[PDB]
Amino acid sequence: PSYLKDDDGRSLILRGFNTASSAKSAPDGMPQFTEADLAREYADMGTNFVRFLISWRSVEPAPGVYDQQYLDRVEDRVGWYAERGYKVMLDMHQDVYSGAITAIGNGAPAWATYMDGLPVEPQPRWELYYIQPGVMRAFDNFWNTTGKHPELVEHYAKAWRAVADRFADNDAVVAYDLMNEPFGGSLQGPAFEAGPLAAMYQRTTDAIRQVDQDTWVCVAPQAIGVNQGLPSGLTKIDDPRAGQQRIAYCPHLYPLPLDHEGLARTLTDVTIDAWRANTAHTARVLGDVPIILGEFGLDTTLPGARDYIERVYGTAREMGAGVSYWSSDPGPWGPYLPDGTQTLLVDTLNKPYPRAVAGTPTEWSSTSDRLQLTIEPDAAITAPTEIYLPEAGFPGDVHVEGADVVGWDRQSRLLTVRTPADSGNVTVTVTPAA
Ligand SMILES: CN(C)c1ccc(C(=O)NC[C@H]2N[C@H](CO)[C@@H](O)[C@@H]2O)cc1
Ligand code: NA
Repeated sequence: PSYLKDDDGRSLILRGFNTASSAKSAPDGMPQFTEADLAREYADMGTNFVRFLISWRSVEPAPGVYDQQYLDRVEDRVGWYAERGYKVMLDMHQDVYSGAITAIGNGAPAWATYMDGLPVEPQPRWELYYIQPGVMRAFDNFWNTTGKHPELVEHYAKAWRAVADRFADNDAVVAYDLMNEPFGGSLQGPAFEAGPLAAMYQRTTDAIRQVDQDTWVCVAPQAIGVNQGLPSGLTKIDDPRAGQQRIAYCPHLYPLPLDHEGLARTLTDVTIDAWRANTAHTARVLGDVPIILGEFGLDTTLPGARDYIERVYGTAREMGAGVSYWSSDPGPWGPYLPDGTQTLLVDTLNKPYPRAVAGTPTEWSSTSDRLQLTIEPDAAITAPTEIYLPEAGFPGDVHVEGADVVGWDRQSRLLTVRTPADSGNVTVTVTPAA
């Protein structure tokens, strides 16, 4: 597997949440999420990553006019993450194109929404709005499948350029997820993904690279089908940056039976297997790129939920993938219920992990009171390997075999270690002090 890297050349293992669904329809475009909420998340789970929802409607409220005050608000939030050592992926988020389709959809500004008078009648489930005539036409106009709106993708790319211009020198921002859950309207499958989808990604990457050379550009397959374990027809995107390509692949995982026991468990288990095979293939097509599982999630009060969650994180670990759980929002899907009570997610996610490794992590494992990590060394890296250790399992000092302890911060829960770079692969084992 390939990894995103920090400025010290360390390989990043990314663990966190999508924050937050509540932003989708917020008038000011911000999630209902405070600095105190992040402090709680960090204290309870030691996360180091966020997929932070932004929106085109908030960036570009009028054609060619970008809202710098909105970007100020996003910058303020990124600051909260920066202060607690997080890396941030900005997600240009949409579901069902736009709020202007009827509160149901979100993403595009009203000026960018052309349903051409075609109907969008009320449906019993939100997902069904995707296939209503007016929504299908909004998407068809966006992709210029209709031939009537070539400007829309160009506007999209330049709104991204505006965002990248603001965040190019932000040390907490590591990735730009170019489009949440792409949907092709009347185009579906490889016709969509290798056609207008790939074309938009190339134009947007190119525009971003006018103002930002170093942030990872993250691309997704179409959501419908591929979310459920079908192959993607997405094709390679060219990164014009001088040096090595910085493109990453950011698919989602949503097995059909969950939308976890008996035949339903078997179906979900083979879905993961299929999803892994397909994800690995497309990551190869894109240039042996790093993988971020940008969304997965379920109602944690469902029987078998913990087994499913643990299986997904083990699979991500084996794949060398980042994870942003959908989502931090209050409710039984999330880490907290609305009254602040912890769900099953907190104890499940609160495990030791390597955050930033001085070399390529070839294999690792962790339990409540043990972490083991094997590193393929890189002599050029001078920064230590940085590891999260939860207090429940590590209430005092650490015992470390295979590395020298550089620092052990019992407040931030960050252990830093140093390993030789001239003795082949090194295995570090961390346990609680006697
Ligand atoms: C019919 N189409 C095109 C469709 C249907 C359903 C989803 C979906 O459930 N996606 C999973 C989650 N992703 C969003 C956030 O990106 C969440 O609201 C969904 O639960 C996607 C597309
Ligand atoms: Na950055």
